[PDB]
Amino acid sequence: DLADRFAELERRYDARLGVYVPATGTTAAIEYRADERFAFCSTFKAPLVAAVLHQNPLTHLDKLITYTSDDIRSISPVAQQHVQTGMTIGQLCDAAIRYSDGTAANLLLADLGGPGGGTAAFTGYLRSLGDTVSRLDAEEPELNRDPPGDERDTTTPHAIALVLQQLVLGNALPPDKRALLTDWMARNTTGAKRIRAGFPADWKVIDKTGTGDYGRANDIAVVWSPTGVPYVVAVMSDRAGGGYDAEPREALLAEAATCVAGVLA
Repeated sequence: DLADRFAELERRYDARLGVYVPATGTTAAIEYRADERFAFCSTFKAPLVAAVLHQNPLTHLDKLITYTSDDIRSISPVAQQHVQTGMTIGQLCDAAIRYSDGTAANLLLADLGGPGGGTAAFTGYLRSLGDTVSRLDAEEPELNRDPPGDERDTTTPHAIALVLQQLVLGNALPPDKRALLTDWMARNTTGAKRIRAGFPADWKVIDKTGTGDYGRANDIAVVWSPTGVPYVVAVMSDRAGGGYDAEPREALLAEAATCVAGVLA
């Protein structure tokens, strides 16, 4: 049944909708286009932060990184203010998660080192989580621009939801590191109109958004019921039929999230 509203929302918003909520003890998995590939856009910045956390001792967070304005290639509300001073890895994490800072993303990518300016290491990290589907191939901002059907820089709701589950609810990171990822996601400033808007306020929501061309709008979230039961909620969308300049529709993700909440209540 619930698939009918998801298709109803797809037709209402002229969009392709991807939802995955992992099965829990109490609840069955929610799937809609869950194994179709959607572009990460900025949603990769969350598993990216955990990658840097994973390979690196907590002291690594204090290492200062310096860069030029040639490095600033994308929406970078934080990086553009520290070009003279540079930023520590830790601030790059904060910026990359809480403000979706694209330049911080690219620097953290560089921090993983290796081919494709870090994308291969990053995908390599996803593999260590059991995700054999997702792949990152480009940096910011090209990774937002791959044409529909192109498999590069794509994930699936299924794949990214389970990744996120391991990182926030599972043991992918030791607790001390896990608390920084969670807290940055909890203080995210970019998600207010997506998953967060579709859930009642007494549900706690941590999320990482993604936006791109072809009407790409994503939000991956961990939510807590009023009684504290956690769920992972992966919502992804694009509007390929509208062309590279198709406008993303945030309300689509909010409406979809409200559908999810109704099933979980």
